[PDB]
Amino acid sequence: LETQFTCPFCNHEKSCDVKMDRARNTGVISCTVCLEEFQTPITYLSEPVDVYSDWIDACEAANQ
Amino acid sequence: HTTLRKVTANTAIYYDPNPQSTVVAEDQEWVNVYYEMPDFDVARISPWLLRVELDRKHMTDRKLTMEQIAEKINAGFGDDLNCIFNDDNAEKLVLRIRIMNMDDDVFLRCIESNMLTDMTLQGIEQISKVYMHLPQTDNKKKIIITEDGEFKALQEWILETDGVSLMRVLSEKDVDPVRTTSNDIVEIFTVLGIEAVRKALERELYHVISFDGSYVNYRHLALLCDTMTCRGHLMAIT
Amino acid sequence: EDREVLRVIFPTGDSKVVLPCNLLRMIWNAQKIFHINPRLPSDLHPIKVVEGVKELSKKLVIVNGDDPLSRQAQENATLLFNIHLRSTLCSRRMAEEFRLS
Amino acid sequence: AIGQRIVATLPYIKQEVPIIIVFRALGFVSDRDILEHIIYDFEDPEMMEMVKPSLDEAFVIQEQNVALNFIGSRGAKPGVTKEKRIKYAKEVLQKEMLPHVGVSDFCETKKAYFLGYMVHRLLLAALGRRELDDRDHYGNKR
Amino acid sequence: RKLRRQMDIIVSEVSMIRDIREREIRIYTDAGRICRPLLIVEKQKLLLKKRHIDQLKEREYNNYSWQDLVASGVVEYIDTLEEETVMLAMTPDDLQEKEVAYCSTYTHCEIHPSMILGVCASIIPFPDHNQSPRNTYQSAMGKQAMG
Amino acid sequence: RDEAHKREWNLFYQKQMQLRKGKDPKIEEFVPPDENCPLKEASSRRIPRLTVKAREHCLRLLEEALSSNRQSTRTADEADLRAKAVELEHETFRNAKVANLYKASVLKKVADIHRASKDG
Amino acid sequence: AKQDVIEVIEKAHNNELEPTPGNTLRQTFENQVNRILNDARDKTGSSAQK
Amino acid sequence: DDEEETYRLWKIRKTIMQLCHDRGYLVTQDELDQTLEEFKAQFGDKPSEGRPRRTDLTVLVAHNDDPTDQMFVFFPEEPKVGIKTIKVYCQRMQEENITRALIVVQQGMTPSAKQSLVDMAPKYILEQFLQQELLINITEHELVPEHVVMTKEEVTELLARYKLRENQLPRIQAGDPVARYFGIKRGQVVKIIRPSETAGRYITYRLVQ
Amino acid sequence: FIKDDYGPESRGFVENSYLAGLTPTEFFFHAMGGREGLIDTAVKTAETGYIQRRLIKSMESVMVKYDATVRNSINQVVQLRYGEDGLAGESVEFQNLATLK
Amino acid sequence: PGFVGIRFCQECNNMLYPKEDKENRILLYACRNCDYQQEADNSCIYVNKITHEVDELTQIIADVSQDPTLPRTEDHPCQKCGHKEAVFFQSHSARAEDAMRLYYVCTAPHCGHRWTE
Ligand SMILES: [Zn+2]
Ligand SMILES: [Zn+2]
Ligand SMILES: [Zn+2]
Repeated sequence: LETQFTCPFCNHEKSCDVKMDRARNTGVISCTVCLEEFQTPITYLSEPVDVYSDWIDACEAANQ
Repeated sequence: HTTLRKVTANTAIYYDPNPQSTVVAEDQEWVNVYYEMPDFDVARISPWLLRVELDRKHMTDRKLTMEQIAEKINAGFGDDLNCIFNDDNAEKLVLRIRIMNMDDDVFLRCIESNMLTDMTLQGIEQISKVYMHLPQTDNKKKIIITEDGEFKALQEWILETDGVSLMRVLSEKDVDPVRTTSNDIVEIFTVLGIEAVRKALERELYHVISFDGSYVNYRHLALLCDTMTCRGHLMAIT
Repeated sequence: EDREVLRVIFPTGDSKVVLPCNLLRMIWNAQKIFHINPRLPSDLHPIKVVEGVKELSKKLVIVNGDDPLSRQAQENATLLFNIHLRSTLCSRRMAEEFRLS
Repeated sequence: AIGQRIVATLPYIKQEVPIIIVFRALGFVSDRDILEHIIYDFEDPEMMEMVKPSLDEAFVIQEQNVALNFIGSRGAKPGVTKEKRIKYAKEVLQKEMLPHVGVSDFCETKKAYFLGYMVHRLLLAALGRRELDDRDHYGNKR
Repeated sequence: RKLRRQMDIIVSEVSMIRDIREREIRIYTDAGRICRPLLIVEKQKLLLKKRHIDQLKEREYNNYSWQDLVASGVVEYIDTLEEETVMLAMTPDDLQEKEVAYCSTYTHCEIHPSMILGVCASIIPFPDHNQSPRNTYQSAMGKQAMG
Repeated sequence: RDEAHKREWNLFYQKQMQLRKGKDPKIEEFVPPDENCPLKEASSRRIPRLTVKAREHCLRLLEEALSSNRQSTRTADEADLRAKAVELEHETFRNAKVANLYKASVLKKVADIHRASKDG
Repeated sequence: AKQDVIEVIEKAHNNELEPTPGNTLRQTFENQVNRILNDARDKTGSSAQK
Repeated sequence: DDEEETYRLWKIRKTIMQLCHDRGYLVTQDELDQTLEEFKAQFGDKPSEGRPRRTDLTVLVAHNDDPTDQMFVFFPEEPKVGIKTIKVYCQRMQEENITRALIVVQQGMTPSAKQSLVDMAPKYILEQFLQQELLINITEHELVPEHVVMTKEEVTELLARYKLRENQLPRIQAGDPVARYFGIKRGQVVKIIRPSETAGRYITYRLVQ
Repeated sequence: FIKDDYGPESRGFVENSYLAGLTPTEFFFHAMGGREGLIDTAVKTAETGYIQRRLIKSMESVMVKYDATVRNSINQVVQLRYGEDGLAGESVEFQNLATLK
Repeated sequence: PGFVGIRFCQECNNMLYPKEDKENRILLYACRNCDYQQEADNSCIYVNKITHEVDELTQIIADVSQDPTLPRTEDHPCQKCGHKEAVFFQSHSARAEDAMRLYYVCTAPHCGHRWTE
């Protein structure tokens, strides 16, 4: 699987890093280039793919 | 090696709100015989019961008693738990486990899992099985020289294990520390050294070669073993 | 003393060993070559046996040299064969069993 | 951890996924329905005790779309949009998982029944109620 | 089984297996299943009768062939999975009554036990009197022989 | 492996105990035995969480067991009863090292004396 | 030998067979059966030799 | 938990006495052949109660060659030995002018403690032992031949007789159980005497490396 | 056979001799037995070959020197005397020690 | 005691989990995704039979009497109907070491009596 994803805001490949704070059940995805940050709830089954997913979904929902 | 699981018939986690009255009449009577007076603190007690039933057959086979098992529980967990047991003259062997105040039921489940496997009542770890037999071949019999000056073979009991704990076994009381050996040559090297492993490797190779009745001159075996041990460590032929 | 040493070397009762010179067959060959009659007394002085065995033992060397290291190594290298030789070429055996001249 | 968890490995998924998640993704959310598809005699408690760890592993993913979100998440190629991912997962389940059962829509019940049968066979093997299959048996060859 | 023996809807190649201990019936029409013909046994009797042998003796004239045996439900093709559920008599002598019956519930009988051998091993005379590796060696040397 | 799981299990355990234990240990001061205590070494604190009153109750049970044995066998002397009970209690305290094990041992002794009395 | 093996089987079927130390019931039964058959083979071989 | 501990301590003491005697230190025959009853008499019987205490089992012996060469054998009560206790032992060795010591640990010793052990090596030679290792004397096993430490003059004579360099001899590791038992360091040569089924006797030499 | 038949015939006891001839079931069981040995040969060949090559490569340059020591190519002493007795293996014989027992 | 089965919530058909009433000290079975609750009566939330003394007669099914590959005997009649013929077989199941024990099934149709000797 992939842990570094392309940022939906600046389109920089592999510029997004994902941090899984399991103790607080929160995943934080941050772009290194444009410094955009997003926080989502996560479960023990969650992965950086699902944090990256929740971010894309939040973007598309907010852009409606 | 003997864990608790090897001597238990079954387990069960009940919900006994008060030890004064339990869910089984036998257990209630025995406990209230035990619960005559406050030998404890009532506040620091949980209602979650963990009842363990042992096999009289296995315990007798190992000459184990619920006192030793309870002492092992105390050693491995401490006074933070509460283990009580009935007399051995009862119909069944039973012991009850509680905790002094994750959930308590899930915690009891975790304790029961660990108690069955990790906790050891008897024996040495890594030794899974032991066979006891009287040898009929002179290679394992005790050979002595009588006062008349003759070689005499005495039949004696010897034990054969499935694992190897050579250092621990050698230190056990009534175990011969001169003859007790292993077929695992790396353990021999670790415990006894390089000359010992030289000799043991020679013996194992001789056993393998001569099992068929075939014979190879000693100097070839000696040269191989010397080649494998001359540098102070075990040199594999690889 | 050789017997005690052997008891140490072979703590079991296994007397079967692998050694260079088949002494029993050599004694049998000597008996046949020189037409030894076992039923008559021999002319072999028992002291001749002891001295002869000593010289022979001196004559077969695996580690040569006169220093103490060489002497001990030579003693060790031929210890088993020398025990066998002394227990086969005894004066008692030579006199009452092999009857060599 | 404590119990024995059952995990299914699907084609085009590089990580194992709990079986209950697969059943939920097929459209069976309630534990009762999944157990009915897996266990046919509810009076058998031992089988029920043997399946509890699988339910415990997947108790937060109580919705079909979340399960299809999960499976799509475990996939080799990660689509940026969830909609493509749930659809990709829906594609994998409908087309790549158990094709001989069916490859058309509205076949999720047949897939669920066959997966439940597979889990039932696994449970029977685990409980020692059925002998393991022999790979050299010529009836298992073509 | 009746349908397959009559060849109405189920062709002879089809395998039907009932696992009684389990509660499964498995039917296979796939390709690649190895099967062999066997004689069907009723209560304790072969369905193959003297009349079938008489008809086969004149197969040149009456056009009575092996296919007619299969059509009359006297012989059956059995694959390995179905063989797992068959009670097989080695010879019709096994169907005779004994002071102590062994099976008494035979479903099939072998046509002849020598059919277990292949082409090369079928030319060995008295192969049941040899050590098996020698039969194996002949199975290759026969392929190396000159003719 | 097993060693890694044993330490991890211990880590899981101690924190659960801490959750299940008080911030500070409400040490109930050891009750000093009355001068009339017939229990040998009544002032000892060798066995943790064991009260002198529990020892007195156990000695009372031993007294009852010895009385039953005497009446069944018609023992003559009476002073031996108290001395024997005190000696049994002291031996049990000396041997055992945990309260529950101590009580179980005393009950086992009581059962043994009861069986001996039954035998006659 | 065949009758002896039948007797051993009948004993095992009625739970009148006890496992030898270090062996489960099945291993004990197989040991007895193989002992009987090996003894029969040895006896027949000796007769043929004679 | 008490009688077993007493037996363990007695066995460790017996093995230590045998080791000291084999290393050339002065030990009395009674000390070597001390029964368990004599151990319970001279020492305590209830290690849980503190009698005997491990600090009461410390032994001091002097070499036969010269009294000034002395060796300590203390048994720390702490199951695991750290740098601090090593420093205490080093300080008392300084005070008493003792340059050698044996330390018998129950559970083990910390890596930094081992680094300290090797750090002050040239000045003080203090070695480590697990009591599990000392519960039996490995030199008495039938598989272990007789090991004899050679003097420098003997090594020179050997190398001159066989015209060898040190690196041409067979090797024994300094961490070898027998090498640790005899306390031999790198550069020393041990002479091994073993019986042979072909020659009767055979002497081989191993260099410590 | 019937299910759970543990009798000699069921489990592969051939009660016939080669002259009498085997019954079909005995024939098949005997074929299974022989197949076992054929397979064993076919696999042991390669296993043993690799072992042999490794042994040879491990001891190829060890030889007796003119000082009678055994040394490897690096001139390290492997044995101070070959076989601990300094003898070749083709000239020794089995003999019995007369004073051991 | 025996095995303790699982319960399902009446409102959402999900597995119920044991819980206690801190104020009342009684055992309850409460759902997780929902808030449904139920009063227990067994008071035994877990069981683990190490010896595995399970009844193999329960698992046997009477249909096995139709298997032509099973042996049949006329020396162990059944009591339910008195039929003299029966099939017999072994446990052939893991967790059964002394599994050479025979089990019998009556061959009379519509009787299906299983028993052991
Ligand atoms: Zn960005
Ligand atoms: Zn619910
Ligand atoms: Zn009936």
